[PDB]
Amino acid sequence: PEESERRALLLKRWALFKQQEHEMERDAIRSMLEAQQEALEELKLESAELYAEAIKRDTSLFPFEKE
Amino acid sequence: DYEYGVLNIHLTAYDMSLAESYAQYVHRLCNRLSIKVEESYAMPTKTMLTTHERVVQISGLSATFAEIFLEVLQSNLPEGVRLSVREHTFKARPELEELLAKLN
Amino acid sequence: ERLEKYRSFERYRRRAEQEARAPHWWRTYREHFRTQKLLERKHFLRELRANVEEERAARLRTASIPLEAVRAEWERTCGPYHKQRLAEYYGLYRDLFHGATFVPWVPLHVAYAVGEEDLIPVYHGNEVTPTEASRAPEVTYEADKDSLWTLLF
Amino acid sequence: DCSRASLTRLRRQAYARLYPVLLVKQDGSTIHIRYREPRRMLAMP
Amino acid sequence: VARKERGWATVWPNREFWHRLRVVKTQHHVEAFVEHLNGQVVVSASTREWAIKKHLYSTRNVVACESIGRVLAQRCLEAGINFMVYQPTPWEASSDSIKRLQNAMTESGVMLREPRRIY
Amino acid sequence: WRLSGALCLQRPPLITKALTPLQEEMAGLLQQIEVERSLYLAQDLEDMWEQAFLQFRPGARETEADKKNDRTSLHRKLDRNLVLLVREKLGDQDVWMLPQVEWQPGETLRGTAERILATLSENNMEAKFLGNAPCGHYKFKFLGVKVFFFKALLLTGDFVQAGKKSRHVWASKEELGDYLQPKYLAQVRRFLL
RNA sequence: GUUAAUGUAGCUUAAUAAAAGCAAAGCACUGAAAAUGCUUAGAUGGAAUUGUCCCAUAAACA
Repeated sequence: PEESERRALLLKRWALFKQQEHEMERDAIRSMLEAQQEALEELKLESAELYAEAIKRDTSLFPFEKE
Repeated sequence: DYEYGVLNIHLTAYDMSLAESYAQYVHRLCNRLSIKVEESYAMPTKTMLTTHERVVQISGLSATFAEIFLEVLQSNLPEGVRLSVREHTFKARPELEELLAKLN
Repeated sequence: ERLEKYRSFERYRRRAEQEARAPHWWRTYREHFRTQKLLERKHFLRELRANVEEERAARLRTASIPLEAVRAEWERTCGPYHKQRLAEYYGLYRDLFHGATFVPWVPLHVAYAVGEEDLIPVYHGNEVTPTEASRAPEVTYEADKDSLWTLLF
Repeated sequence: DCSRASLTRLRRQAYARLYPVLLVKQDGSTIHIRYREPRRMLAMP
Repeated sequence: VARKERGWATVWPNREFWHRLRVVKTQHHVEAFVEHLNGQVVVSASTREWAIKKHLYSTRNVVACESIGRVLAQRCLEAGINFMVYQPTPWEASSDSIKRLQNAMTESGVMLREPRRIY
Repeated sequence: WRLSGALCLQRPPLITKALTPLQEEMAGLLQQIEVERSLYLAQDLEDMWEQAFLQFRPGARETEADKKNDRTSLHRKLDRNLVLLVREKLGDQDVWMLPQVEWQPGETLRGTAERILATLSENNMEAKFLGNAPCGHYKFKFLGVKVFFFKALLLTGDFVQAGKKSRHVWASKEELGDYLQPKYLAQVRRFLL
């Protein structure tokens, strides 16, 4: 009824808020990815040869658990 | 240069509801990040009261991608959820029919 | 595998329809067979958006639109372009002027009087019986003064 | 932030009524949980 | 008495129509067209049009679908197009908005089903 | 050329921030539907227990409200991540710097990175390295110099010698710009969360 | 100031005859996902003409 209408109104605030959060988080990942890619580029200018070993994955890194 | 193995996650939490959401939630991140999730199996109840745990089969990963993703999981981790990351351990008619030709 | 998958019939359907229209090497079925105005418009949109009652009606799926006002607006703004098509569709241009096309501009109005104040509007493609059109209709097109014109049926 | 997935509605098709309670941990942290009985707080031993 | 294409048995939808109604829901807009077999659109009603927008709260809405149908009907009535063919998909047909749109067309008197040809 | 390595340590936030008021109202709504879909004096005893919870002090969500100035302490913040940040004095510079140590080409980035963890903190801290790929490289000249910025996560930390004579500061983002003005040191935020 | 960037909304060499399409969000739905239904958000900070100036901004030189 009218109470449901009010519940719908707060959903509009909440749904819009979540969408804003999603966009904010997506941009945060993009900056993080750009920085990580930018971090890759920076030492490549200094020495690309070093990366050839560095870019190789660490097999022993995992398992890694953190709460 | 090597490709990461498939590492499963056991989302152990007091309430399955919250555990499922985080599982579903992280899966959405996985799909966005282009991470394939083969299965969403879950463990039984931890009878002694009980708890709840949700398996999350994460497949495919890279060294640079690994560092960012796992750290993101820490932030995403909702209230009182215990994370875990571990390396992983009936064919239908079209699949069998294709298989016959390959070895025939 | 690199490319994603449609995962939806509609997305595939729309993509397929566009491709058919595009020309192809192989035979196909088709072969054989100003700024101030924009700012003003945005301001009105914000005012409409601000109105809570408009939102209330929309969320209650009770709102409606006045056809009368839209019809007048349609004639003034973009109606002639549609009017050109319905002339092209019926072949008016290809018949009267051997394929020459003239865009109509004046929103001309015609109606046949039937006994009393019951006017039959003569729009584009309308159906009017010969009985009703026994007598000449009323023509109004707001020529404005000092505006010479000529009319033809 | 943990708040991203902290608030989630129950999706179980059928369940009994659950009230919120805090499970106080031995390190001082607290977590909101849903319990059938109208308890108020839980303590980790 | 004119011919209608009767083939395309293995393809969807059938093309045995003198006119067709295509309703496309874009991300923010809903459009309606009436097109002949030869591919020339006759009557077009779109929410992008200025006149509809000023009186229309949100381009993509159930009311917008219902309202655009009413506008399309009057234009179709204007052109003398009384009989038309609509070919919805199962989910599209079940959609409440499309059902509401067809309700408006039925009220206006536009027939969503054409009569069979005369041989 | 001056070879210098450095490490951008990360400390996870233990306890999350409080939920926003709009989050609260949504929390109420999900409970309301829960009641709808629900099926079917101990209260006094539970009330006696809840006040026992209130009287008994629980671990604060942020352990900086009591401290308010313990930048040196490992538990400077709980709501957000922390970064080790130690004042350093160079031959031609005296600047607030990320932890630095001397690296050699023979030693891999992780090997120097491991040494950075305990060399400047001299504690039983637990931290983990994920990828050999570094996260930042910045060159400042007066003589050419370059500093390599790595990234690490603190599994756990038993920070002995809390009151060091050094100015080690655990900062999330507020003290990054405040203490590190130049882009070569103020751009650490790019690869920081 | 020299080099260099960056300037319709995540993307588009959509658009100057009418600021578009796609991506994206939430809700309903329960294996998960996807789909489907109901819904949500946004821009030309800017001029050229095809199918460079321009100021602003922000960098190495400075």
